[PDB]
Amino acid sequence: IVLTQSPFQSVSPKEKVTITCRASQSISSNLHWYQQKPDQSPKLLIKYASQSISGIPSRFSGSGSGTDFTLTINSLEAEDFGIYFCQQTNFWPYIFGQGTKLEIL
Amino acid sequence: IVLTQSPTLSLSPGERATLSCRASESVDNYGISFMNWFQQKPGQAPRLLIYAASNQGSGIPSRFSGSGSGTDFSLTISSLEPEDFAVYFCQQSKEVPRIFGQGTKVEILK
Amino acid sequence: QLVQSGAEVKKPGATVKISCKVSGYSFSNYYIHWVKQAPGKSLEWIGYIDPFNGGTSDNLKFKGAATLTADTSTDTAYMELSSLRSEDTAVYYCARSEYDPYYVMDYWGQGTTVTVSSAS
Amino acid sequence: SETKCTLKSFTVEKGIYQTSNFRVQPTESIVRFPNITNLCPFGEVFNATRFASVYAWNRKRISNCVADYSVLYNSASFSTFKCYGVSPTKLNDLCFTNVYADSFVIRGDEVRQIAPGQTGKIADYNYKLPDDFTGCVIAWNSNNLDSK
Amino acid sequence: YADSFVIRGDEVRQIAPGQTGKIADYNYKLPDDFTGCVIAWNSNNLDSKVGGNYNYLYRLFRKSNLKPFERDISTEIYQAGSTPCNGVEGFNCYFPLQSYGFQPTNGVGYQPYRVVVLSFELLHAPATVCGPKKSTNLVKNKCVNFN
Amino acid sequence: GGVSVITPGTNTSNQVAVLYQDVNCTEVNVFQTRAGCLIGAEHVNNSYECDIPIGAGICASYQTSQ
Amino acid sequence: VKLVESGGGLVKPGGSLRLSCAASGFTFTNYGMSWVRQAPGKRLEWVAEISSGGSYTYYPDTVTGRFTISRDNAKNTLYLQMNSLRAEDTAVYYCARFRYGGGGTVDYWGQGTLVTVSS
Repeated sequence: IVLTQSPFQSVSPKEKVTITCRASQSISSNLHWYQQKPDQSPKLLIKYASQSISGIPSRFSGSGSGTDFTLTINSLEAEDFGIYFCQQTNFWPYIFGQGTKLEIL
Repeated sequence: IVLTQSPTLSLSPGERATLSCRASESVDNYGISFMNWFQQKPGQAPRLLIYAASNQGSGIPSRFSGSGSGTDFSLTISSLEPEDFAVYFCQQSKEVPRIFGQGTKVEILK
Repeated sequence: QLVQSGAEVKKPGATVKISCKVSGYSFSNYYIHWVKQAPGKSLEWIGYIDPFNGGTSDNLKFKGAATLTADTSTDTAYMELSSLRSEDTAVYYCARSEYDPYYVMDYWGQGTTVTVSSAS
Repeated sequence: SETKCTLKSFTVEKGIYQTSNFRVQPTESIVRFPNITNLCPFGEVFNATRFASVYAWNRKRISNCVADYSVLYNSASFSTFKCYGVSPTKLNDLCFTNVYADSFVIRGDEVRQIAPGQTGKIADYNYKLPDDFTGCVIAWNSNNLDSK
Repeated sequence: YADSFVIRGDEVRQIAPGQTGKIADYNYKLPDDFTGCVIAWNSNNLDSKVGGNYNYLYRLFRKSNLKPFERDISTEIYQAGSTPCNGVEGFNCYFPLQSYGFQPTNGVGYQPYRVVVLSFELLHAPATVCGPKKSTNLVKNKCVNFN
Repeated sequence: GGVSVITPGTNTSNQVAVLYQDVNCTEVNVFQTRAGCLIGAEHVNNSYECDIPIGAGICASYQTSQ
Repeated sequence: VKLVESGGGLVKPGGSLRLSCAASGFTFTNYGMSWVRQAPGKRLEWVAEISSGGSYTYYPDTVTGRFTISRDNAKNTLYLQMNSLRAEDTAVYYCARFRYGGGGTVDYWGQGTLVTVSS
């Protein structure tokens, strides 16, 4: 159930920047995504990879096919980016991927 | 020290009996392992029932049950038999002369 | 909202216990998830604890001797760390969880470092 | 001095005397207990093609059959694998004299009803678990095979 | 040495050298090699009362068997369960000491018994304590019994 | 291995040699004898009249400093 | 296991009478014996209880029956003596056997015996 989504980010802001959840051969429809800030207890952004929880600006969407999932951060600025971790819930040890340390010009 | 019992209650088979053992003064005791139950049938001298289930539980149908707290111990029965009714007595214990229940007689109709 | 203990440091081979009281929701209604993040490293799920009935489910990728004890009346989730190791020197976060197989985690504790040192 | 103590005299006469006995001492103590669990095909029960309905769950007693959760940890194919009382490695190592296995099919939301001291439609009439439970409950998604 | 303590009449049998009992295992231990006399007398008339005071106590649970002639006064809750007691009574946690319960009309087997344990060093120790043994004038230069 | 102490008279010397019966020196001035491993004694090629009987044709004497 | 009694008796009020209760199937010393009197159509009254080692001779608080209870271990017979006999004093008398200490300490019964205090 190992995940290897996206080492980090380096791109001009305001763009539709995708982070690509690289899931293991086993497929799981369910997932989650969380936003981490430096030395800040992170918070889950994308619930079930498709539904929005209350309190998230719609800047980053989660669209994926089968095992693969992409969290396309649409029009992200220099105010929001931090680390963004993926989460897998189907396999017993609910492993977390390396995660993306978003960085931008 | 002084105890009272419900004036009367009359019941029917299948019914779940609870009689009010009304205890003046203290509620139970520091031990919390006190109080007793008794049944006097005609021509049959009374008999132990359950004394907080401290010991000797075997010998009594488990349909007999109950508990106690405060100034009123909770009587319990289930599926009573029309020949099994008799006055139930809840003798006091550990404080002053024990004394005994006023006495309530079940009177099934029919 | 969740509240953990302060930041702590301890020597190897000792036994330590951290806590995380729950406020604004019933302890039984929501499960508690314990997640350990090494500094500048990926999040690792050490174990998940069921609040209503004490549960000891732990990740088998590594063993940190993380015993989990839950009492419904206390409303506090307890995680015990023993045989402290370099992996154990990481921020530890309690986390609000669904009471269902989705297991989404979104509400956390402050995060507590448990530093491992030759001398505490 | 050992020679003096054996003689019981401080003065020692010239000669060779055996005053002590030397035995190699064990570096460590190794402890193995008499096997009590027995043996069985644990994997086959998980691999069984069909599982009984929850209303009339099949009961199979895990007695005189091996207790092995090491394979279960390696497979990691179970949606929920809660364990109770002790750490998962510690129960795996301990021999169990008698274990009880109940097999049933329920929805993922319905699995919560089958939990210690849990009240639900599936917990009140389908099946019930005691409030104090030391047993481990294993649940895995079966959408690929059960659903049609 | 005078050792004063409370035990039920059946329990008195448990407290003996070379004798194993629940009372011997936790609250009080008597040495197997111990030399002396243990005296027990019924206290139903005085110790047992309508009041039934619970001041007398015994240790229901001890983490290890008591060493001979050793005293444990710890009141810490015993952690039988995996969950920690935390110094308070809890599920799977049992208090180490159980208060003694006695009855005024208790049967001889159940009667409370006062028990005193006596230990004597005897030989190889200066005689601080002596039997009445009225002393007789010492005799010297003759073969005579001496004490 | 039984420990046998080869000791000259205490007034003559306090030096002692330890012999372990039927064991190699590794189990415990290095010599190996049929009786067992010998410690505290240095092997000499030259043959001398027996002073103390170690056994197996081997004997111990105090000789040069001695 | 078996408790025997005296039968009923007639005494003029003001006198005394000695009453008996043979005990069998158990050692008299092992289990204590007590006297309970129930007035007809009235609740039972517990006059006193006796300690196994020696007679407790307990007396009730407030109003006192004044009945004296004595136990002879060799006889195995429970003895009750009643003084200042009165019509109010008259009640069915049952001797009862104690058990090991606990909540109530009494199980077996003598079937009970009448009292006639009369001219």
